[PDB]
Amino acid sequence: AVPKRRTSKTRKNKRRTHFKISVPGMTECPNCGEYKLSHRVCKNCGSY
Amino acid sequence: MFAIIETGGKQIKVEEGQEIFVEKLDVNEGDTFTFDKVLFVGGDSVKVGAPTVEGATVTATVNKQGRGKKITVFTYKRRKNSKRKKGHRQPYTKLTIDKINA
Amino acid sequence: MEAKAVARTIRIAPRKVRLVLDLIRGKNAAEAIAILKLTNKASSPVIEKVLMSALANAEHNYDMNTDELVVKEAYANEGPTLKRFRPRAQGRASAINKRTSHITIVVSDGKE
Amino acid sequence: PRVKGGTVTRARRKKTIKLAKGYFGSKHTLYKVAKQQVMKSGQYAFRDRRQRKRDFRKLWITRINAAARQHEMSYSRLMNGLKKAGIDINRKMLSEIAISDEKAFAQLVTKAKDAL
Amino acid sequence: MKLHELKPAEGSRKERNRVGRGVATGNGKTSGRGHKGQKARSGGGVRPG
Amino acid sequence: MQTFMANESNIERKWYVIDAEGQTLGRLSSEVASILRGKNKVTYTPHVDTGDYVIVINASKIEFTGNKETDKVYYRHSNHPGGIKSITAGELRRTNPERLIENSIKGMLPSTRLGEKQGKKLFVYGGAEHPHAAQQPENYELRG
RNA sequence: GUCCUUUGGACAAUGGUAGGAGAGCGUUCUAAGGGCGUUGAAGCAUGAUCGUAAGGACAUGUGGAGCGCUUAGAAGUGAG
RNA sequence: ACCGAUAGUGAACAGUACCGUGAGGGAAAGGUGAAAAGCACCCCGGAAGGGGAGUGAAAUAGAACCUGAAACCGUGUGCUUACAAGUAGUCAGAGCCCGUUAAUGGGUGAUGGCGUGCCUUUUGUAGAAUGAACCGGCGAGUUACGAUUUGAUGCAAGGUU
Repeated sequence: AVPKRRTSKTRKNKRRTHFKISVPGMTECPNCGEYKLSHRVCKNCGSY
Repeated sequence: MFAIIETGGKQIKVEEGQEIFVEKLDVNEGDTFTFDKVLFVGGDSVKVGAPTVEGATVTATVNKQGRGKKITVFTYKRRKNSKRKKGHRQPYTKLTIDKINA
Repeated sequence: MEAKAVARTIRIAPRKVRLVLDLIRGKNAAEAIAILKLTNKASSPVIEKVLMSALANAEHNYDMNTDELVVKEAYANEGPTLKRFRPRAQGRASAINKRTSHITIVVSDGKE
Repeated sequence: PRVKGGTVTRARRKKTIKLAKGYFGSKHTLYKVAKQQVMKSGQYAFRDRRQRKRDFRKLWITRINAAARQHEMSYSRLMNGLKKAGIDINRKMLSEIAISDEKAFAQLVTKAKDAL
Repeated sequence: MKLHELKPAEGSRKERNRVGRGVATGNGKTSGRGHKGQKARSGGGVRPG
Repeated sequence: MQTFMANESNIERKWYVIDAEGQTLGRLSSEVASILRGKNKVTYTPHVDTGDYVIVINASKIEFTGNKETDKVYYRHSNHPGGIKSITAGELRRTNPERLIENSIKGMLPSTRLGEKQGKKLFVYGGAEHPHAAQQPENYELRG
């Protein structure tokens, strides 16, 4: 119910290994455009 | 080609033209020290000195009388309030071999 | 040649800004601007304004190009913290920290 | 007059923190834990300066014993034979010769052997 | 005698003992008193006689 | 003076063949463990791996003394409640005798990571036939 | 320490809690004498230096006006 | 031979903010520069903030303004790490990277040996007995008057106000 010892820098930064943001897609927009959220309805600088 | 000499309280394997470090000798820098106690001669003809080789001198030239790397001696006892701290540097003499005799 | 920009006292917790700065680091500028428009995070617009300010410095202050530019450095530093309190149940209080950050990027040329 | 507890405290604490350099995590950064590790390691070094002597003697004896079984003899019997021949050479010396010049070591083995 | 170089007679002044100032002095932690009881206490001891 | 060979680094490992027919398990085991360990080389240092490869091929003419066959149970636990298993010496020698020999070699080696590596220089075969002719293996005879 | 005392050749000795005895290291302030400092004081940071210990220097960077040493004296004189 | 901003008055800017029905209790908080010359102007921006340029001996002296330690949080990089069992050090020791108060040089470290923190209290504590989250400051044999016993110094059948 309470932590028995404190958490160290090594252990806390190991736990944060997967606490990441996913890279958004990076596909070329097909009709016209540039790299984007893949297979999107992409309108940002494009016409998907 | 190599010889065994007994100097200080220790024994050292030596060859013509190498540098050695021994316990302090009474000599000054520049001088030539000569070792008596030779135990083994590893040449083309091998001489074994079970006591001594009876002859067998090794010549060397003194250079750099010096005092060694410093170590801190520290000891303590746990729940007793006693600890001791002191420093030590050990003296040495530096030599280069020129002669191995027999 | 390098150019930079800084944003000081951005009232967002640095641990949250750093999570979006890891997507644009070491990328070239157009790539980075495009990435900062598709990720939905509260700090994306602020970071994107600092990147435009840095890009603008590199072509007015040092009068060089803008397509041959790469994000050399991006980091967040801590600012000063504001101290607050919530009231909790048994008539007793607890602390709230309102953390801030300092934002820097540097856009580089790859050369002198 | 009044003294302040000024610049002396940091100097004394900073010596210990520098002397804890290379330790793991808090061990090389925080004074109370660094002080404990730096006094613990000083007591290790005393014990281990004593232990080097016996560790190298153990290694020399085992290498001479390896060299002795090659010439069909045991370490204990060899050293006894050398004592009876009077040979004054040393465990460390006996290993260094047995590694560099096997032909000098073989003559020692024969004299140690017919001394018996 | 000059006023910048002056010394007392040999053996005429000593320094005072200062207890409670670490362990190498010999009378740190308990400061000469031992461990417990009435004579380890501040203002303690007993009346003469 | 430090005049002392230690740096075994860049050693030369060889390849050996011992046969198990009509030997005692423990005595063969201890001599082989010594060879794998490197205790027989005038150049020996405990922190680097000297020592060399040993091939045991008959592993079926192993000899026990006394009533070892029915006694000498082997045990293992699976960390699952009540999960103790067992097998007696004779039927372990009768099915998978290679395990019988290599277990008792590896129990005679240090349990460090270097020691568990030195146990990987061991190859055991039931029957007098092995595949290692490209290594050019030499016969070694138990010098008890 | 010991004693022939050539204080060196030896005869030695040298684990330690309550606790007794001795000798020292640093801090702030005062007197006297000599010093240093915008061509850069104190403080801060780094170094592979010195002393038997507490501790002392010097070089470099930062800092921008004060501060050492020698002999003596007096204490709000040392923290895990 | 008093203190120098946790000191010295509670109070260097207050019997105030605040707390209490009331009697009453009671803080934290000094420092740009010699002189405001306290940043005209352009660029990004809604702004804040920044980049140049300028003033200055000096703007990492820009008002959160003398210096600016540590805990704590980051960015980069030389060596090392995904078969491994641990008070994390010490002694030995390859391989790789360096070059100093140049000296029996520095950084990191495959692999081997040995090794149950500190303080307090106890016959006896790794203890599953106490205490400490970490770092910084502050925090405990003193003075006055008497008495006894040592050391020093002057005079001595006297010595001292």
